[PDB]
Amino acid sequence: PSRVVYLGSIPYDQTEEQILDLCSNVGPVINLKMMFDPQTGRSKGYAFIEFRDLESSASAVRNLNGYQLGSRFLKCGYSSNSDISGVSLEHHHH
Repeated sequence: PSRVVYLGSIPYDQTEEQILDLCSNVGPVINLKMMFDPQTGRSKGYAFIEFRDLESSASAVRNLNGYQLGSRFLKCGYSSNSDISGVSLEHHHH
């Protein structure tokens, strides 16, 4: 486990604020990394979310995985990273 989770299969128009609001139902979020196209504002379909504690990140993996958001079923797993700084490395191997 990690306090950081990966969240994937996110509908592209969902904003950082909407993903933050979603994740808040799990627990407090201390960091959130997403990517958006500078011309369209559309995201790339994923986020890394760092929670305040491991109970919360466990709950994220259990309860955000399979969560229906719009027409999509989200995927959620633990990040291989213990902190938010290295997550870009991880994602560019997928």
